Amino acid sequence: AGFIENGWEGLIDGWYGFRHQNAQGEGTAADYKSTQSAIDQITGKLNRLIEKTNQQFELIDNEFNEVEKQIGNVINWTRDSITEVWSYNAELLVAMENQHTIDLADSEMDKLYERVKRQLRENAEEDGTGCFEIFHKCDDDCMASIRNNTYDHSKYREEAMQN
Amino acid sequence: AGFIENGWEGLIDGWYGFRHQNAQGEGTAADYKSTQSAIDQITGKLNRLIEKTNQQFELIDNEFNEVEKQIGNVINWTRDSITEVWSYNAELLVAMENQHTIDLADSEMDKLYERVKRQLRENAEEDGTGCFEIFHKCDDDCMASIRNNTYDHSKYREEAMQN
Amino acid sequence: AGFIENGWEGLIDGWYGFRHQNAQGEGTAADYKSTQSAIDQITGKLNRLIEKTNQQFELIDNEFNEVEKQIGNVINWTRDSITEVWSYNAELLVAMENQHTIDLADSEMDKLYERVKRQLRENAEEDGTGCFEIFHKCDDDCMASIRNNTYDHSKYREEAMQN
Amino acid sequence: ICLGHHAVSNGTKVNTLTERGVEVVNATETVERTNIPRICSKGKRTVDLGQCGLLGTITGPPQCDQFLEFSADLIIERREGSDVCYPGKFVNEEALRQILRESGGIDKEAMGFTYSGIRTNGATSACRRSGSSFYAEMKWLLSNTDNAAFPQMTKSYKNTRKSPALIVWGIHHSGSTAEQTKLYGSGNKLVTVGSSNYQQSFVPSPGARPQVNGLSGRIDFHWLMLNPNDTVTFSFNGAFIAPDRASFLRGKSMGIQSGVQVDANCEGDCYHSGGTIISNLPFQNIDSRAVGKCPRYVKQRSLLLATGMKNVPE
Amino acid sequence: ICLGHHAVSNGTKVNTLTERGVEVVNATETVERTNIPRICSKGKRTVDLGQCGLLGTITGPPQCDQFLEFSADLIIERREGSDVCYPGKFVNEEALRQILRESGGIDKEAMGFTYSGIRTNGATSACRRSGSSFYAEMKWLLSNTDNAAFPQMTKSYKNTRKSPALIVWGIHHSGSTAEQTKLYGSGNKLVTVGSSNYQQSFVPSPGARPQVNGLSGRIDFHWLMLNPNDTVTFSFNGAFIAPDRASFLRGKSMGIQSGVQVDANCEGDCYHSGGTIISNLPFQNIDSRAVGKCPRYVKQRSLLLATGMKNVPE
Amino acid sequence: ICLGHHAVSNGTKVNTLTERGVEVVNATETVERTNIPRICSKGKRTVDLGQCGLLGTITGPPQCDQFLEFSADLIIERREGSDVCYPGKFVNEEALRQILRESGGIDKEAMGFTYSGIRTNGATSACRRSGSSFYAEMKWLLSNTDNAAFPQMTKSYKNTRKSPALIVWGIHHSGSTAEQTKLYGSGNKLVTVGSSNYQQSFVPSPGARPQVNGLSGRIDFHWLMLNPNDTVTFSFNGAFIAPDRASFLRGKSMGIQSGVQVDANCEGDCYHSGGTIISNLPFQNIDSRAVGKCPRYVKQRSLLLATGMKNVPE
Ligand SMILES: *[C@@H]1O[C@H](CO)[C@@H](O)[C@H](O)[C@H]1NC(C)=O
Ligand SMILES: *[C@@H]1O[C@H](CO)[C@@H](O)[C@H](O)[C@H]1NC(C)=O
Ligand SMILES: *[C@@H]1O[C@H](CO)[C@@H](O)[C@H](O)[C@H]1NC(C)=O
Ligand SMILES: *[C@@H]1O[C@H](CO)[C@@H](O)[C@H](O)[C@H]1NC(C)=O
Ligand SMILES: *[C@@H]1O[C@H](CO)[C@@H](O)[C@H](O)[C@H]1NC(C)=O
Ligand SMILES: *[C@@H]1O[C@H](CO)[C@@H](O)[C@H](O)[C@H]1NC(C)=O
Ligand SMILES: *[C@@H]1O[C@H](CO)[C@@H](O)[C@H](O)[C@H]1NC(C)=O
Ligand SMILES: *[C@@H]1O[C@H](CO)[C@@H](O)[C@H](O)[C@H]1NC(C)=O
Ligand SMILES: *[C@@H]1O[C@H](CO)[C@@H](O)[C@H](O)[C@H]1NC(C)=O
Repeated sequence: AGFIENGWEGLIDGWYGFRHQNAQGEGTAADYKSTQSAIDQITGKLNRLIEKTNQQFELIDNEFNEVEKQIGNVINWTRDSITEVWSYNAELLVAMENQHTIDLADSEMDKLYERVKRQLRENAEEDGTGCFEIFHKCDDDCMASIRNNTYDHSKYREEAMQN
Repeated sequence: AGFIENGWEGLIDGWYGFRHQNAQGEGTAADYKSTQSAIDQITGKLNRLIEKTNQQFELIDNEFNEVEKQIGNVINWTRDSITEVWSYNAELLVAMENQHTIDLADSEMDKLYERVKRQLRENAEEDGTGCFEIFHKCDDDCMASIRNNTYDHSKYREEAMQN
Repeated sequence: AGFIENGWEGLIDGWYGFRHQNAQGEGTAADYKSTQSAIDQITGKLNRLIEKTNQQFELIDNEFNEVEKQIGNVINWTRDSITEVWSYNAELLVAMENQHTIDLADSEMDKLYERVKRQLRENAEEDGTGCFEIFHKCDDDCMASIRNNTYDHSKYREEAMQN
Repeated sequence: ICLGHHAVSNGTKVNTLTERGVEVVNATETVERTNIPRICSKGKRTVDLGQCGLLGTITGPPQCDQFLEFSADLIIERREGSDVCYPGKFVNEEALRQILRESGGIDKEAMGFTYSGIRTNGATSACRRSGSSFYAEMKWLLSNTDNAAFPQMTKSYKNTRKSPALIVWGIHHSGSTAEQTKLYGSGNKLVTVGSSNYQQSFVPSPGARPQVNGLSGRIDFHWLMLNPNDTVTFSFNGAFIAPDRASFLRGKSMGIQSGVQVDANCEGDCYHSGGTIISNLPFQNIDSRAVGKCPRYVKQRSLLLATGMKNVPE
Repeated sequence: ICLGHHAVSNGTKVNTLTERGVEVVNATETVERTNIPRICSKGKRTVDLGQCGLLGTITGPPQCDQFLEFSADLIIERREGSDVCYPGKFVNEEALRQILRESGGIDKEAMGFTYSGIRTNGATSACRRSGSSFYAEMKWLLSNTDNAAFPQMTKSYKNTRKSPALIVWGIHHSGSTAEQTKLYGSGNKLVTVGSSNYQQSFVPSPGARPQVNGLSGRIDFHWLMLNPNDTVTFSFNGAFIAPDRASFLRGKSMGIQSGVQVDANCEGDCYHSGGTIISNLPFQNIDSRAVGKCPRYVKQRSLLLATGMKNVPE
Repeated sequence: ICLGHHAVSNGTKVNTLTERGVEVVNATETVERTNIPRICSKGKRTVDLGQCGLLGTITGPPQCDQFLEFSADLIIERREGSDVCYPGKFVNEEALRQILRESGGIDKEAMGFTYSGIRTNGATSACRRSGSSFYAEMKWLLSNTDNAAFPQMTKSYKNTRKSPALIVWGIHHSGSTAEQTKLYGSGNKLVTVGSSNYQQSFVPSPGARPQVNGLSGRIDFHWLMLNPNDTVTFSFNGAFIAPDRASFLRGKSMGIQSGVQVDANCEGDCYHSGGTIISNLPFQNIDSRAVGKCPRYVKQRSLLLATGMKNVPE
């Protein structure tokens, strides 16, 4: 949410996509290779956090016949301490993972932006709101070439440099 | 502390500010909307860390009449273990939070820099030390327009492109 | 591993280096001041993690003559709980530190890239794969000047702007 | 051309290091709250003790007649269970319970104690079978006839097996000294037990207690764990409940206390008194005293983990 | 035009994942070290026991005459407190202390024990009131006249209330067997106690002890917790200190041990023997044994958290 | 001109928050697995008890004759150690062991107990020295001649030193009541001990036990910790093993149990039964019961920390 003042609620096909507007018409198509990268990383986080322990813990209390009061107070004291430790670890873990997730998605967006920028060396100029100004009407074949990273950086240059 | 080889000790009005130098005179004015962003995030960190627990812990020791030696050694063993856990958690928490705070401020500075850069499309060029070279004497009305993000990116273009 | 589709296995002299190719010949020389920065930060991580505790823990068990079964089950229960806490802390610590290490090295590479980019204002243009296109044959004295950050940003300008 | 990211009209608020209430596209729960109100025992040898108390399986009251040599991976104690028919209790009872919960079941072996000069068929109406009976694994030693004395006796058992043997005996405390004389004769009675790890005699103590099952006498149950080839000896002169069979631990198991039904249709490794916790989440807010292989208990009922990007709608 | 950030001449060094000693603009402390040397009791029902020991509030020595039915949210034990006037001690004393600390106070009820055939007014000079007295909640049962025997007695108390009752009795150990005969007659004495959870008799034991308050005899204090509608019975023949009133827990409270004064001007939920810890910081380096609602104790005396940016001056 | 980073043909896979198996240039281990199979005692006063049991150093069986006043920073218990020569055991033995492990050694002082009217030279063949002896720090009190009675005795010891004194006495349980009469006379015997923190008498208990070292009698060892200027008294009439010397803790030490040799060539602060853990790593996967100053035990055998950048080769 940097220079992109908002998101596209109509982009139901992916996480990151393109929305062009030349003289031929309109177009909005998701970028699968960045969406799949962020999705892969979130999937990895879920694989590391959704975890099963192989450590078995046994009963040291008794709900039906209460144990000695002193040893029961030691047991309750220890259990409460461990509960505090795990509540802290859980809260901190969730907060940190969420921070890194948000920053990760933002980073993916920015790196995609600068990639498309480096594809258009001097034939385009940054507008300041996440869009690129082309100084020559790029048709839809040129659009598809921009998407799959095949647009030629010099076979459209001179024409745009004049403009 | 990237390309800005040092900071401004005279900037007492905010965290991030502008310092221009055209023919009209001097000027140093803080940028409130980024300073308030970093301040808001640090404030959030303090709100999450300054925290009160609702878990009450009772006495399982006795300072006036020492308890049984064995149960006292178990109690001391457990308390020392928990103390080690919380000292580790405290040190790691402080270190990580400090790292993220420093990187956060640096990130805010960089994003502000690239924002001002995107405001000046071709009418200015990067100098290499965090400053921008304008190829046309921009007066103080143009300076205030640069600050509040209203400077026109094309109604000063041709003149600067000639230079 | 962004726009640099791979790394240089032949760069045995440092972590980050230059590889130029003008008409005079070839050249690959490590950049000591960024390699030393990343090395210094990793060294700091190792200094903080390689750590010795001054907390002595005593025996509360007995391997030769087993203690009372109930107090032994409480002791084993507590020890297993603490072991789980420290295994979790160790796994999470290693994973987080590795993430920050990788992102740190990548960040150093990117910042170096943008530094060299800001040295070459308009006399060069980004190619899109981590390389810079010079529009005037820069000799090896100019190369060494590019490395130690002394290349003049305007005493080669006009010639390259024509091209 | 413009490039951007997706968004939704209604996202999920989460918490970070910085804020509390950040809208994200998608989020998932990390703290388990859904509980199955059954004991999921699919694929495990399960023994529901019911009216039999866990310790009773060693002594053998009528409600434990079918649990004298049980074998289990999962042992379930019930609230209606009872270790005794004649009123009494165990010394170090909870340690013995924790031993028997992870025992994997018990295997009995006759200790081969033979008697000459005393009676051996003490019974009572509280331990009801056909008529009046007693603990199936114990023997109530008394005197010959109309009172008379109890001769100083010494019986020895040697553990010939490679695993520790559970030995349990009992000291009878009658309702009066007159009844103690009637059963075993007058004079101070003394019961001494020794081995290699053990060294503790007991003394009876007659007196009036509150009537439990219409009876004022109490039976103290005691136990030690003999080591292989180690020998235990009893030197007794009355007020003694002799062990007839010793116990041996079968292997390994888990013990739980619950009040819900057994279900062989679901599988679970985390149990509590209210059922089974089946989850892949790392944390749970159901029962802090859950046992088995559980997610770690936390006090927070919900901790949402972000699975999507920041949500910024128009 | 140039854009940058602020800086200061003197910043604060902090520690990160990478370095140790990084200058930042501003930093705040996370480990609490400031302690208030008082017991902050503003808004809490506080009972400072002073010279009365916590357990004494159940038995009632002269120093606990004004604490027999106290009511508190916060209970403070003092070093000068004493549970006894006649020299003796409690069995399972620390468990009873921990029970009474969170009891919220105690409410006494007459158990209604009446006697025929014995004396009931035993006193001593160590429990001084007007003249020589005894524990206010107990009764020192003796024999009728010049020695003589103590008849075998059986007294029963049934808890008619919906909360567990605290029952405390005492076994007297005189300085000699001759004094034991003088008080209760010759022969072996035996005190049996039973209920539904309980099953334990006691035997006296005369002999010479070191003189505490000029007295060589000792009084063993014992206690059990009766359940509602459950009945307890005592079968005794001498050397017995009978309970006159039973105790009931009022509600909930907290117990601390301290040596500093009470202050109703400050409020605090974290207490230690040296005062009150009032802080919002998550950690503290004052007392690892602090109780209540405290920041977690850590060994580091200071951990500076960065609240400002990196400081890079000219 | 192009700028980039280094790479290698074969890197090391590590785990992150996101992936499991990421190749990096260089990585180092954080979990220690290398163990030294020796007790590294370089620079420490070490006492290897060998055949002497730790508790024996207080009572003094023949195997502990050279450990009666030891002084150590590190105390090593061995599996072949024994606290006794005459068969018996300690009450609260593990607490006393934990006390003696961190004691720094012991310093003995004669308690100055003198006797008139009894014999004092009881011996046995199990405590073999020149001929038949006994515990060096204890005295076996018996009757004068052919049986006869044991007069009611009262001996007092006052701790005149500024540190707590360890007092240990013994109650003899013979193989029969006839042997108990032969040693100390007929009638009920009673041993009473009291101080300021203490209050507990003992009663003997003759009977047949399994023969350990060809002997059926047992000796119960008991101990209390007197405070400075506090006085302890014993009131005994037989079956009593009197203390001749009291013990005082020297300072501070550490106690370990091991079966490996002592090595004064390596230094270590983390010990377990299999040797010494010498490491700078924060974690270890060797022994969860290691003691001293150790890396924290974890269940993972390896956790690789990245020390290099991401490895992306051609
Ligand atoms: C420990 O806590 C449980 C509830 O978690 C409670 O039932 C029990 O009484 C407590 N133990 C003691 C000794 O009060
Ligand atoms: C436990 O530690 C406290 C001090 O924190 C000490 O006073 C006490 O003696 C220790 N317990 C034992 C059994 O030594
Ligand atoms: C505790 O665990 C150890 C092994 O770590 C085992 O030898 C011991 O028997 C256990 N304690 C009990 C009471 O079973
Ligand atoms: C949203 O998160 C849930 C978590 O259970 C997941 O199952 C689902 O696939 C996610 N949806 C998308 C579109 O990623
Ligand atoms: C046990 O005793 C038998 C017979 O005396 C002997 O053969 C065997 O080796 C012994 N084993 C152990 C473990 O003591
Ligand atoms: C510096 O930090 C302290 C922390 O207590 C805070 O109160 C203060 O407002 C901060 N100062 C600035 C200028 O942010
Ligand atoms: C207690 O006993 C009374 C009278 O016998 C009876 O009315 C009441 O229901 C009982 N309540 C409980 C909880 O036992
Ligand atoms: C690789 O890591 C090890 C860790 O022990 C270190 O000793 C070594 O110097 C490192 N190598 C390089 C080239 O950094
Ligand atoms: C111990 O007693 C001696 C002699 O009665 C006395 O001088 C000394 O002050 C006392 N010290 C303590 C700590 O009780």
